Amino acid sequence: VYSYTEKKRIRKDFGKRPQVLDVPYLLSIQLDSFQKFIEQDPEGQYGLEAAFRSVFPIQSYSGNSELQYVSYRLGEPVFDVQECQIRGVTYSAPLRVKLRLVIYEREAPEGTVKDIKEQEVYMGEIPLMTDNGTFVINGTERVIVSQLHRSPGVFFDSDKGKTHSSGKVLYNARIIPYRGSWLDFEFDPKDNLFVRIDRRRKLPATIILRALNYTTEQILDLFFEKVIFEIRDNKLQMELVPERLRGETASFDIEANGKVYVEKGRRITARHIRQLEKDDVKLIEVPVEYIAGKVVAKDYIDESTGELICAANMELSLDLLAKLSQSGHKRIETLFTNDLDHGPYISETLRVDPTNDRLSALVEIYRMMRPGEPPTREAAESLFENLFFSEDRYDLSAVGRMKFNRSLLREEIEGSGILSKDDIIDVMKKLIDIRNGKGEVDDIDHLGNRRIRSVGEMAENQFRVGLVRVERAVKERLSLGDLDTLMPQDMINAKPISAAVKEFFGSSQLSQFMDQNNPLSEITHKRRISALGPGGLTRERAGFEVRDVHPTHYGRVCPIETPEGPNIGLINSLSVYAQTNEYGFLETPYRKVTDGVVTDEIHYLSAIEEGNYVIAQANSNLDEEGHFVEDLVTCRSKGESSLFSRDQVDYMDVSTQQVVSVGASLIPFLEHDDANRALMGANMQRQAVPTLRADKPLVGTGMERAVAVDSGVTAVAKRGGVVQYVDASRIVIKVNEDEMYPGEAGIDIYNLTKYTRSNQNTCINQMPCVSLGEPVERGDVLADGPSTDLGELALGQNMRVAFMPWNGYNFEDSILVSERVVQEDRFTTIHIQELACVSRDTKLGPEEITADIPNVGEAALSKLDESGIVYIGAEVTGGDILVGKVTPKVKDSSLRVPNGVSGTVIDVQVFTRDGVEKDKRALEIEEMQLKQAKKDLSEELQILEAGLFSRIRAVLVAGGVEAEKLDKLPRDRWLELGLTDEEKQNQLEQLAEQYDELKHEFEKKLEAKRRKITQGDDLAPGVLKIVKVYLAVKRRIQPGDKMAGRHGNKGVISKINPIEDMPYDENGTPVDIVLNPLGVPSRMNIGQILETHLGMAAKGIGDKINAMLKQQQEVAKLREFIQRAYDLGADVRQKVDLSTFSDEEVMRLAENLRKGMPIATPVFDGAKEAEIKELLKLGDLPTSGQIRLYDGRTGEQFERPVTVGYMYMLKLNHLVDDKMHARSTGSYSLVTQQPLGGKAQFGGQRFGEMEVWALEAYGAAYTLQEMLTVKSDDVNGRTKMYKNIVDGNHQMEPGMPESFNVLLKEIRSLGINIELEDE
Amino acid sequence: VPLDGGRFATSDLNDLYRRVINRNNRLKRLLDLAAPDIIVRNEKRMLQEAVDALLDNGRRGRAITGSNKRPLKSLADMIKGKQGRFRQNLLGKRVDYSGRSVITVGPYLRLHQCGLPKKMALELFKPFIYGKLELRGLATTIKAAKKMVEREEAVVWDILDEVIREHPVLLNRAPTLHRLGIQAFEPVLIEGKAIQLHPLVCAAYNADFDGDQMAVHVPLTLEAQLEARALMMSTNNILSPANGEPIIVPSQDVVLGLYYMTRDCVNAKGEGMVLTGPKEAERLYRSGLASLHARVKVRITEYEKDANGELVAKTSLKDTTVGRAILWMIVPKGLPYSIVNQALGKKAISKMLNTCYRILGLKPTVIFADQIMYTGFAYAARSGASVGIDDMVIPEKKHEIISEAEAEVAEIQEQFQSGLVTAGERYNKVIDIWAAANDRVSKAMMDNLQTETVINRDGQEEKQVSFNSIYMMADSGARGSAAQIRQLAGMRGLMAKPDGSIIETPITANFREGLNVLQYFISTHGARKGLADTALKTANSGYLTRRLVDVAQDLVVTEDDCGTHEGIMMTPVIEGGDVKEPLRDRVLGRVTAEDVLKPGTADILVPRNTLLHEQWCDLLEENSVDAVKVRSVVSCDTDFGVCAHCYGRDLAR
DNA sequence: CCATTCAGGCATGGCTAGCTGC
DNA sequence: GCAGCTAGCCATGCACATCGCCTGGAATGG
RNA sequence: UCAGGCGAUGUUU
Ligand SMILES: [Mg+2]
Ligand SMILES: [Zn+2]
Repeated sequence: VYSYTEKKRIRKDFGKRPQVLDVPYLLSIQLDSFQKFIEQDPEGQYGLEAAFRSVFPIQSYSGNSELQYVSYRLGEPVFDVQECQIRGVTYSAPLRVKLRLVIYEREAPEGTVKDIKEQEVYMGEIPLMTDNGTFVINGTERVIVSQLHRSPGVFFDSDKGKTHSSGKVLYNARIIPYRGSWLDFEFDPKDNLFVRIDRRRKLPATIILRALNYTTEQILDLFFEKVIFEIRDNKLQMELVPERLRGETASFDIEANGKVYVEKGRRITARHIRQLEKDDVKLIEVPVEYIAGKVVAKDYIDESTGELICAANMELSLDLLAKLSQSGHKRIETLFTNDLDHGPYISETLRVDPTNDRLSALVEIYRMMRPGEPPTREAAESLFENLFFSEDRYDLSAVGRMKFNRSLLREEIEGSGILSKDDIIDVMKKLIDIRNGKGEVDDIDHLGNRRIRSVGEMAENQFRVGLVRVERAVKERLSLGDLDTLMPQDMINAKPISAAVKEFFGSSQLSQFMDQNNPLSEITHKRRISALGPGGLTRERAGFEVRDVHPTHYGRVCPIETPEGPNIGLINSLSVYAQTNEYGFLETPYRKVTDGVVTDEIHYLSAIEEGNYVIAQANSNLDEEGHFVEDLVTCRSKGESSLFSRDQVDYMDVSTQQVVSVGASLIPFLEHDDANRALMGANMQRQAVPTLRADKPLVGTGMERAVAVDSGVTAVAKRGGVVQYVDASRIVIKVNEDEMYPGEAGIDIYNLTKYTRSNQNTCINQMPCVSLGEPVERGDVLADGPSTDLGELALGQNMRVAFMPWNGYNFEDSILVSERVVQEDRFTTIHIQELACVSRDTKLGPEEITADIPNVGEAALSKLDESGIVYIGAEVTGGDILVGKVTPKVKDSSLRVPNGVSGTVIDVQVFTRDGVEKDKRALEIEEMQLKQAKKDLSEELQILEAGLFSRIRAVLVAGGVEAEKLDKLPRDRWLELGLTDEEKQNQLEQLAEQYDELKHEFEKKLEAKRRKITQGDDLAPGVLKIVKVYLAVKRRIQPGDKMAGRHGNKGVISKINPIEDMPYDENGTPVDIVLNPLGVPSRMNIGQILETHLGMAAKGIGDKINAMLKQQQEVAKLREFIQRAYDLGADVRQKVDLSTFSDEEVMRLAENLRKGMPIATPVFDGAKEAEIKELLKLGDLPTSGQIRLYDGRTGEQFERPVTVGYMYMLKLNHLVDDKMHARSTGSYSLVTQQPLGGKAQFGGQRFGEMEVWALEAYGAAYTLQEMLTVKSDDVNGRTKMYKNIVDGNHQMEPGMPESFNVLLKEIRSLGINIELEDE
Repeated sequence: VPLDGGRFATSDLNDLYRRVINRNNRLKRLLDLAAPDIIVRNEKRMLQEAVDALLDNGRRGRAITGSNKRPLKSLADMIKGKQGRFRQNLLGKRVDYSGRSVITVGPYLRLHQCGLPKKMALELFKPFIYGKLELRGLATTIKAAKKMVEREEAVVWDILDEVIREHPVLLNRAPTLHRLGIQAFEPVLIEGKAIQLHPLVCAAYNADFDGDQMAVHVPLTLEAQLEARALMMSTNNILSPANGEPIIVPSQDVVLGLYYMTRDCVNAKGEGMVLTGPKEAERLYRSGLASLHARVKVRITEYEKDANGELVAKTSLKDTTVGRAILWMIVPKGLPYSIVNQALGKKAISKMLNTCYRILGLKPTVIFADQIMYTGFAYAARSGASVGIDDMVIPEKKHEIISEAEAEVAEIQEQFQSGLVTAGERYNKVIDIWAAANDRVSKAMMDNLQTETVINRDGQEEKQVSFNSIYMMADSGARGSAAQIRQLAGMRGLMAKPDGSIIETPITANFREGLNVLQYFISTHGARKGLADTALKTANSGYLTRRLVDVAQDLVVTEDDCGTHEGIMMTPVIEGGDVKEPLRDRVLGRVTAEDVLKPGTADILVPRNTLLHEQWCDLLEENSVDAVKVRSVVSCDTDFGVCAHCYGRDLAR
């Protein structure tokens, strides 16, 4: 069953895989994040609340003065979106906060004195997000891309390779918190463990170990393990955990119970160990020599005199043996070693150690941290205490703690945001363990470790920075506070907060200027994911690795959409279904698998979580009951695909689309092209331009509807109802009572943004697409936006194209385009430009805008009103004047049309700082807008009241109905009409109260709006008035504007042929565009050909219908035919029972098909050859999809059957008239007498180093000599050249380059002395 | 710099001097009141730090930032670096009298002229126009004339034509690699706003028409006009100074055209008949009484120059194809015939042009090039080679092969499951089996395409080379290769892995059938790897080129003949496999050192100071020479230069 | 507003301080 | 040994040509 | 008129 609106033009659909989970909303990221940033949420948890509860309360310098938080609130904008764009001021909202300073009494515990409640102090405004995820900073429409960066936590990296070419590998580990200073551990090739802090220098990790108040023996006991010798009469009985010696050979003799097990040269074996552990004696014989190869563990001292026997970290020797024997300490502690299991790494670093106490430790620490200073003891103390334990200067996220503990195989997921001795030690242990070859390194690339922030995060972090900036001065004044005779707002300052937030939004590597020329482009450039920006990495410091697509991007980050060029693999687009996890990772949907049945229970999964399970691939048949049709099946487990049994599966794909982005999932037949051209086509499609008309691309992919809805550039009705008033400006809908509120029941109005300006100078516009008096369903399209049609996205147009070489005019990739096209205006497109002309009052006097101008043409003046600014509607070209601006001297500074840009002035705007004469045209415009807005709100209230009285009538029908006294006496006199006191009468009173309230609020809004328009708004300092104009060019297509298909097949239209000349079919129709066959078999984008075929199939169905209908045939034929046309196909999920429509309900479907029969195609599930074939066979066109043609030139027959069909081509926006540019003699740069650079500035080209090489390569000498001096540098010679030219004498004279003169002067400025000899 | 309002974007230079002066003055002040030594020392320290910064920021510890975060730009900055003076305003700089726009095709020009847009020309030549104006007195003073041009009145266009008529321009394309990247042309005035460039020189510029932009300059001095017309007009670069081969080699469309215009069918209209003259041959083809191509006997006439530079006529019958004759009609007088008798592939026509040049000078070769182009486009369009899905023929036995390989892989899997083998050699077995299967597939498809054509002959049946469009476009040499058409028809087989090693389960499906997801997913990073590598490769190459030019810059052929007796012994090179470079091409163009003798001893063949051109090289190949001691620049005995006779033929001439 | 102020690269090479001979 | 070796530290270097757009020195007595 | 910052465009083979 379909909606009535859908019934306007149903779309045929191929495709087998039944879609179970529908498409989700496409702005989840933006809207959810921001909605989360702003909300009255309790219990902290990620809001303004969070930042506040972090920073507050501020306690005095024990002056009993506590500044506590209470509550916050955001008011309402002084302006709204429309007027905001119109003026240019930001779109923000007041920030009002409840604070409270309390004071206890001195001299005692917390004996209060007084509090004060500066209710909702103002602290500067923050911006807001439109319901399209766009911000508006300064009249602009900017967007914050979401950033991707390394999760906080800890990592364990190889650093393979470059390790001194010794073939050995190193191992480092990094702790990286969410806000603070980093921490790093790494080994040197001599097996020495070092720490560094923020990449300054290197120190031995034992330094920090000792720094955390530990002793040598504490540390050693904690890391290494104990091995005991026991002195006896002889044989020095040792304690032996058997497995201890599982790896390394024992060179001496080993017996038990007298029975020898091992001798010299006897490597210990598994059976050795087993029989030994069966024996289990740990006080056993040892020689003396072996023991000498050990290191003492503890510190022994003399029996009585207690003098130092031997410090720890000391190897055994004869004298030590002797001095311990004379002691006879029956205990000998030592540290086991095993090169294959257990290294002395720590103890060797201990050897390396310079210092031996907490104190000198911290000393060395500071001495590396800040170079060159006598360190005060407590100073360095507080410093180090301030690195890793500041609740403020250092912080892991909760996210940090989680990923951390998880990586450490801990048990819980909460606790300190800061470190601990236990934590750091455990880290080091993990490091050691990997060094021992157990425990794996972890690849960065794995998206289980990249994380996606968003606007919420960004603003939050920045705002917190602001608060901790203010708190300094806060506590300053507080600690120096007076006696209760102050106020909070006295103490606070919105200046820094607003400064920070403005700086962020208006200037950031993230917050970029939103491309808007195309609905798909908007919705893309909102979902983009970048790894650049603050807290990230740079466009040059990344290699293959982070760019390459790790095998876990799957279904989360589109593989095939990315801007080629400088930065690739950095500008990932977020996939279709991808969702932001609770924490910030990227989770994706999957279908739950029971024993043998595919439940339609969706279920989201993270990255690492996917690693455990095994997943079935989407294209896999099944028997209607969750039963896989086979029993072996392809699946993927861990970056590895394979084929498995049936019971092994865990989860199944959702839909065969989930691996691509909207930036690509429109490309029909993607599954055939190579990735290269897929990418190029995706981006080009992003760069389309809105035509003057949309035309429903014949070969679509069912996502069109979704994108059109989800973008903000089309009007979706918020409630079902009936059409009541259509009008090119507005749409007015009566609601259906079942979905209606009792009070202010009323109706709805939608205004429509008419002809206006993008950020790319394209013509954003809206149109109605419904006739008067028609049903509409809750959530449907009413206003097709730019490049939209009946509710589906439509960028270019479809054109009858034919692959065949032609007389060279398609040599490399050059499209050839018939005149039928440019006649019928099916690439014409609108452009708007905004031209400003400010006016100031500066030195030597003020500027003025009089209509009088010295030394001009009255002819030119003719197009000016007496007030100075041109009328609304002239047709101006280059050189014409738009505004007369004069300078006290007096000299012209009038604004003129840029060169060679025709058009028409559609609208005027004027601004003037207050306190200045509002001149004539300004007054006229002001009064005009006044009448407009008055009419506007008046009509609002008028037709609103009309509906409200109609509802009154609806009510009076029941109960005390009075038809006569109803339809005759004035409808306002309906207070005292006969009816009971039912809640119906109560609701009558409700209607009346809302009547009076509409009246009053209408009044106040009128007044306020009047004052808004009345005031003279602000400006920059040092300016009087500003004059904005809008032109409107009507660009046609003409030789040299890049057109392109949806498969990377670029092209540059090159000749406009007359209708005669295009090849024609046997039946008469010409063919519009001619491409070049030779373009296919290299750029292996074979898809476009299939596209073309399926197209022709569609248009064949079309012509068949159009004939049938022009025949005025009866409807039964149409039902039969269209029904067949949909019912074809092997197997689909489409199912249209045309036998269930009204005769009106069909003829309209016909008349909307007669241009063609749209066809859908899921990305990796679309049609196949035989299917297309049989469709054509339903048509009356030959299976081969090729025709014999004829040449208009000769009327003869081309020799081989060639390919015609319909391709859907696009007009990009690289327009020749903006590329073309030239210069004869313009200005000259000021520091060096050289020509400027650019088109905007009337500059000239850049004859570059390689060109100079070129000229030297030829024998050319004079040419290069010229193009280095005469054309460029010397003032003198340059002018003299010009003169000699005009006097017709081609000859130069050299001079010497001023630039070189400058080089000399600069060097001479340096201590050098460069000169010039003279022979 | 006064920006908007009475403010000024600060210059690091101004800031630095200002800092230094503050510091110096505070110090000098302190040298009036004899503050303690710790003070005066910290002060002097500040100052020394300042001057250090001013000269060379950064070089001494943390660079002092400026406005927001930036290492503010010092004097050493203003000299060195990729934006300093040497590389920003001295080597190459900006230039007046110039324009830039988009290029296009326009195949109706003789290659000594490229189009040029009218607006653009008018704006380029404003001076000259003024000049001719107030010569012919249609105007009086400059100001008036400027207003005239503004008006764009009638007479102006005629005058602009007048100043165009003979004055070349230079065209350029951005990533200018080699000497060709700048050439000259003569304008022809055109409507529209694009530059029409002759389709041959696209190959030289390495510039397709997918939106690339080119720039134009104009010479002013009379010297420069002569320079252009004598050394930069495309009618003198038909031979790349890179190597001897030509560079005006025609390309994709035209080569397809010729290849179709000359290839034998086996039984078509107009067969076995005989024709007196290529004239009536063309007459037939336009009449439609005979194939464009069908075996046929004709009379043809040719001219040699075996005499002392004088032509000799002769004529005969030949067995050939109509189209082939029609092609013959164009070729200038002095050429053999069998040259244009075979299929005329890319290399074929290339060599053809080459020999034409190196027998008949220059002018005939240029005019011959242009005629090649015209006729090529004509008959190409006439043919209408088109791609269509049906062309890409899926093989038959493909399914069989792939299933066989499947089974054998499974058997290897069982073998390892029985623990006989180890993962390494197992991996290896598998890669090899898939390789072999791939080979079999490729054989099959290429067979089917190349030979499929099998039709009767007025006899019974007979096979022949095919007319399948895609195979045609391949065999010509226009586009693609076995590799690419293989990825179309047969399985594209194996792909790499992020490590750089290879997968263990190749792609099993070509492009005519669609890929399933996971395959395409892999192919993604497969491509992206190179797609991103290309940038690094670009940069690294460019750095190489720069370094080369800056070290071999000052070598110039100043003297004439050092008159010496050194040399080196060139021999053809072999790698124990086959010869990989024949002595002919390694020696061709260089100059003898010691007079070569016949293998018959004491039978001196070539004087010791000659230059080897084609005839002498062929005499070498006659007498089956071994090796030659030959002059070489590495050993010339010049001073600050290199004598000509030690350098050899100027390739490109 | 006018006077005075202030946190991921990679390759190569060239050197400097140890390391350690025979 | 003082001669030679070797490890670590830091200087040096990393295509070309466009085209938009925007955004900027600011702070602090008085 | 200066430096940045952003994207984008081309150099596919
Ligand atoms: Mg290009
Ligand atoms: Zn020489």
